[PDB]
Amino acid sequence: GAMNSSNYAELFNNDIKLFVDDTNVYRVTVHKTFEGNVATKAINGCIFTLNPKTGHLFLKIIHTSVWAGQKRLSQLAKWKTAEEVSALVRSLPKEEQPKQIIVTRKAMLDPLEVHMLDFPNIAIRPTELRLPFSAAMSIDKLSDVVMKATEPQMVLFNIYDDWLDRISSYTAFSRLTLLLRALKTNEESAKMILLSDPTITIKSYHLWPSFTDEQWITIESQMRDLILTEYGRKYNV
Amino acid sequence: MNTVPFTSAPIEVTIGIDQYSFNVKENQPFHGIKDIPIGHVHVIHFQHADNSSMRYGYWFDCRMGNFYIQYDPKDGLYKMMEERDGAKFENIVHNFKERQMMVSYPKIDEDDTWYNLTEFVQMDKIRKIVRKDENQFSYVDSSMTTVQENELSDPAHSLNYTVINFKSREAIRPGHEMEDFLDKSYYLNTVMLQGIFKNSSNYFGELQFAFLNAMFFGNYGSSLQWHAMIELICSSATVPKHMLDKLDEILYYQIKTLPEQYSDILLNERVWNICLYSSFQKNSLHNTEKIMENKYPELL
Repeated sequence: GAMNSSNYAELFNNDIKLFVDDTNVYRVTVHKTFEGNVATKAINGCIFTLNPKTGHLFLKIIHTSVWAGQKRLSQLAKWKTAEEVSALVRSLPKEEQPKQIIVTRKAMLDPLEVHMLDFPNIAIRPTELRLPFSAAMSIDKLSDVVMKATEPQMVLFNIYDDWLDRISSYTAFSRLTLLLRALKTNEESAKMILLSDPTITIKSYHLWPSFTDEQWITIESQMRDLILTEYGRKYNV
Repeated sequence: MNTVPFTSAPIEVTIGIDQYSFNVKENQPFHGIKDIPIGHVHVIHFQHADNSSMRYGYWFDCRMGNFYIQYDPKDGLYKMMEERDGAKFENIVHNFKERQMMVSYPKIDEDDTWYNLTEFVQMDKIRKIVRKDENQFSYVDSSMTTVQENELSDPAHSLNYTVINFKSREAIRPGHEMEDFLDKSYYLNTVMLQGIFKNSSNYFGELQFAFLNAMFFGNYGSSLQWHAMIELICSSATVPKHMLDKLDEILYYQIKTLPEQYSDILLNERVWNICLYSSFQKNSLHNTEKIMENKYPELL
């Protein structure tokens, strides 16, 4: 059933699984019309499909042309997500296909289940975790490839860079969710922390800076500080 | 007008005949039910005074044979049997009538209730849902499970209702996933009506039979089937106009007849709120919506 704090190590076992987050699939700016009404303009979006054990990210870019002439776009966006995830699974060799797909929002359950009817042995699960994957578009290189796309496109990343050479996938996932939670709660400050020292760079083939183990401890501590402060503000405590 | 005689009544039992019911005392001189209207299926059903569990009974049509009831002390229930000797049967019935040992099927002349509940129900279709081909009549009880329930365990004792499942390859055309899931018209009209049931009359007959088994026996899988068949219609944007009008009449008489005190278990809040207020056909069931709102406004 649902994935929660009690079965958390299951994420890092040897059964292939994918998280699917649809929060950046349908993106709009809201604006006034000449007549003083309100309208939306869509911008490019993305499906965030992530293997938490390996770091492999299947970033399907959703180009605004997908929405042309369609109605009820928020509803369509769930079914388009499900269509693309199903297409991705079919594209993978059998021994690479997932045994479970965990959706970060419960509204994705029925759309994905219906699209995956051909795969009765792949479990579709919700989660009780509040995962911060909506902040994927705060990663500069991911945002850049989405905004520049002129057509539908799939781009493959490793969201852990080379971290798995030094740390386990439990620790890498914890670092990722801390970084993303920080970026989601105060993007300006989070990004300041990650680049303040101009001597630490991002490799061309990476997403995050090349921190030493000791610098990651400093970084991680600065992110936890940022999150707690923000929290006392949000709630006045 | 036909008759179902009883050999005897050795145990205290509440006896139902269609929507009517009578209490019989242990070893009371009761010898059957007369004046049963010809032209309809009927159900004769039982609840023992000492075990209010296991309601059970028999669907039958007097045009198909001469049937009677006899208690079996080994299996502990009232059984329906066919009498093949026509002159023996006539002679048994005439004696019991002369001795006035039979209750009369108590139909009010104005009253179309049973016709309205069984309009599309045929014995030949009942006998395909309830498989026991050596009898012309069909036994049902509180505990019998459906084929679909079994899939999720004795097959000979199953209710072989037509399996409906909204998240199934049968319900969902490849490439039309969102379309078919949100608008079930292709599943209703092509898969079920054209393909399986052949016409809307057979569809309504099974829906009405499922309702009656839920009401008379508390059969839970039957209640599931009844709601599923309602939901499949209400969740279709494209339904023939004659079907929607007939559906509204069918449900109206089912809701009218339901015991007021059983609405808690026999009516599914989600299906009814969805069907009357959210679905495509939310505005197509005026009579059903009015009786539901005046009789069960809590549920909604």
